[PDB]
Amino acid sequence: MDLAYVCEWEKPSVPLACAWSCRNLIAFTMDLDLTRMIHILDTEHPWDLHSIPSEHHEAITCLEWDQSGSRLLSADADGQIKCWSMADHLANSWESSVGSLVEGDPIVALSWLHNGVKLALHVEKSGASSFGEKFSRVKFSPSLTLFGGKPMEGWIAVTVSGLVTVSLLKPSGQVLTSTESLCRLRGRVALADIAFTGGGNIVVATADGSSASPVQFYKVCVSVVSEKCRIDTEILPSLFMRCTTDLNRKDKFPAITHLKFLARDMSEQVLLCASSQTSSIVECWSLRKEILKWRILSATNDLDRVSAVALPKLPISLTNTDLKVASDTQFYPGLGLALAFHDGSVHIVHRLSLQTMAVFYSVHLKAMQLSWTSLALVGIDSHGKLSVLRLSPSMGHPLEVGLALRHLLFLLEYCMVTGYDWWDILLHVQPSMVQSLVEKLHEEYTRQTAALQQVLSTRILAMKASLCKLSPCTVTRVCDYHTKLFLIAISSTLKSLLRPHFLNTPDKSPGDRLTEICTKITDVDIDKVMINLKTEEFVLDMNTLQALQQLLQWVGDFVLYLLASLPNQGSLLRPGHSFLRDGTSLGMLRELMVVIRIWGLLKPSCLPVYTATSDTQDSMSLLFRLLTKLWICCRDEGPASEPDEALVDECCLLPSQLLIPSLDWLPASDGLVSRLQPKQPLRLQFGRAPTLPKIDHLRRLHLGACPTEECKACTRCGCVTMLKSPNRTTAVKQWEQRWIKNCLCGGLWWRV
Amino acid sequence: LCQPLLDAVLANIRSPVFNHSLYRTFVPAMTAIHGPPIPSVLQGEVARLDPKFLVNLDPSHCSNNGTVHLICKLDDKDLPSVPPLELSVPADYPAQSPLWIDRQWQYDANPFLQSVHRCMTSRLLQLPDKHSVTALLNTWAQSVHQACL
Amino acid sequence: YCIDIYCRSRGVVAIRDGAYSLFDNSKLVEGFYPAPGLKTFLNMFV
Repeated sequence: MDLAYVCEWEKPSVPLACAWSCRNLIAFTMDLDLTRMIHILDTEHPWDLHSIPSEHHEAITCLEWDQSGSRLLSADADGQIKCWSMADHLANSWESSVGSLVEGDPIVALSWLHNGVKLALHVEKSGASSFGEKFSRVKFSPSLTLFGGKPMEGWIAVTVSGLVTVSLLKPSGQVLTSTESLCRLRGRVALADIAFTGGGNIVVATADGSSASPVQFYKVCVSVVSEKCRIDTEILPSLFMRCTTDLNRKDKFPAITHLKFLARDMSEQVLLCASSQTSSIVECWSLRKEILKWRILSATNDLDRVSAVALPKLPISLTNTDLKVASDTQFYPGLGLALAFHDGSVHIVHRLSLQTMAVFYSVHLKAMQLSWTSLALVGIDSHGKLSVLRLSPSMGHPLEVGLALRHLLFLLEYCMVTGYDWWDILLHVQPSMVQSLVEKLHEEYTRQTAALQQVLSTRILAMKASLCKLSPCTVTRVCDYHTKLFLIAISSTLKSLLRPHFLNTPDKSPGDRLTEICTKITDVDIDKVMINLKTEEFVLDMNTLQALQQLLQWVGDFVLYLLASLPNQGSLLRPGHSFLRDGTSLGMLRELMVVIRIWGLLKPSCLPVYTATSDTQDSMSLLFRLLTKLWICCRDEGPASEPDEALVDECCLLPSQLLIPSLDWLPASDGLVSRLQPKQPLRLQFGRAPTLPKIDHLRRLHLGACPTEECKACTRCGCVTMLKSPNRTTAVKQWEQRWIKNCLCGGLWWRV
Repeated sequence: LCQPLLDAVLANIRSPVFNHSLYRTFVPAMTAIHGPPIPSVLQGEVARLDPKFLVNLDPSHCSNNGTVHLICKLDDKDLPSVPPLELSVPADYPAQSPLWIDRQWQYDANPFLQSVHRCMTSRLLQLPDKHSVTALLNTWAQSVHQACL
Repeated sequence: YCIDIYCRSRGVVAIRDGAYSLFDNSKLVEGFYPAPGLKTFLNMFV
């Protein structure tokens, strides 16, 4: 794997920590007092890293990320398991809140309690047909499961001296903390890990000493009973014998440098990396019913000592039939175990044989965490660097391009269903097959069910755009998709404000009535006849109308622009394409034009103010005439004769009758991807943008030359919007509260 | 005639949509008619001196911290060689007089030296409120010379 | 007659007929009438 990109800073050592989110946010401790600071990274925007003070007191030893993103847990070696949430929703402005404390050091992984949804990826046995059978739901249970059947949030944390801390998080917002000893014989737990056993979440807390002591697994249930947390422990089959203390090579591997359950939520498989000074040996173990007892599932030849172990995070079915077709189709991602060595190398492991799948002979990596699709790494280098290495779906094997297509399509569809993120998949998409991926996405979106297509009718556009940012043959299409997303948004927030009084007789919503009349019945070339054949009882209180002007002026300026671009003046494919030529977006715009006419007949203020050349021309009527002509030409399928000479004749006059405005376009930037290289790395700096490759896009409020007000910015969209909702107390709250979390693409906000 | 725009603009300076109001009303027309748009100061004074006053920085102390000490030793063929003068600059200098280091351990023995000291302390006391290293060293030269009388 | 010549990006240089008021098409700006047929000619050299 090549470096995606690697960025250092400008410039004793303590253990580091990193945690890659469900979305793409990395949180690494980065011990350079800025030794105790948590760094947050956007991973599609390095060079802007937020340094949370973290207010801890000893080394931040365990970091961990909520299964939903949106929450970060950091425990020190003093005991403050502190929960970091997202201050008014913004990915670069974290805030400290409810946590807990026990003065011993939380040395074992802080775990985040398991919601019921586990996952399943039937990998290539069914990487052909549909979405339900590709990505299935396994029946794992929650921890405490609820009062009423939906999991309770919380965090287990085991400390040296073998305490446990459950600390449930009540929906009320206050913690219910508890503490109880693992085993009555208190003992040293130096390296330890937590994972969750499917049956009712009887979560198992493995805990070893340092050397030649058993690894001593345990069992801890959670027991909300009596309005106070309760935890009950029972020992489990202990496992001595890392299998290196019996080969009569006695002390060649004293210490245990790592023990990590092969996957959280996948207990009954543990990885044990013994080591020494310049030596290491890793072994997996499996708890088989024989009485339960552990026995080696795989062991590795002597190795240079391991510095960091990173586990796969993508759910993959280990069934024999599935691994068979994975070996055939070479869909390697899930079957990976990233071991990082002191010499400088990085090896991937088979996860069931612990052979070597790939190497990166290339200062070692002291903290390493895989991505959520097994396509990226994050190596906090010892000197202070940070690399994002690409792990190819097939470990460098050049197998045919259709197969790479099927691999990446399967992963992207997984990311569509789970909604996690797809920046990693974007790291690998070559510029050659972006068009083909988009075509296969079109297919696999049409084919599915006509029910799930609603779930994905907003993520499909985002993935289409993020793909089309590659492949310089199709950069023209990203602007139009991010405009179609905005058009859909406006249509769904203006067809939802109607609120009539009448419901005349039948089931016909005012938006449904809008659409049915506009499309089916009155394809009249002239407005004020569409206004006639409609109920004029769309009355919003005259305050929200006035607040709606900054948006309706968009739909106005966009109709004007789209109709202006018909003569195709530009030599290249312009930035209004594909909205011409057979779009239903023409129908949507016509609906919005009719409703704007009806609105403005009530309050003239909330109309699109066009700067006209002729004084009394009724500009809206002319634009509606042009739209109707274009939509009549583009409704029925087949005719490339839409630009009938009359229509282009009318359109080429439009600069003479109005002033073609200048719009933002909302890719608003070209992200780090589509810039990296095929192979070459990209040296970066923290706080200094790569030197070379003001519109408030969600309120359409012009910030001046300089902004003078703070503003967030979508990480993937490029959008920029004002942070404090600068409109008056009277402001449409169907918009500012729609984007207050994730923006229309679906990406987090970041402060400027 | 400017009063209408004056009070109009002054009316809404606070509004957070003031920039949008300014842009909406004006930018269309304006695009319609106009188209698209060591303290290193002491280094200087030490550089520009007269050759006779060869000045180096004190081997004792660490000139690194705010004030650099100096060990300057008169030369000049006309004069009589005397004891060195150890300077200290209050890094806030200029507008800060550079201290002198008084010591009878230097001058006590002989008459020429004690006369030098008398003349030096008097003239330095006279020097006004704004001494620059050049002022100290010049005063010292005049003192040596006047003691040679 | 008062044609007006905008200079522009790398090469081009624009030629309007300055008499016609930019914000109105019916009005002739102050005193100078429009030049009939200039569009044809300046196209002839285009």
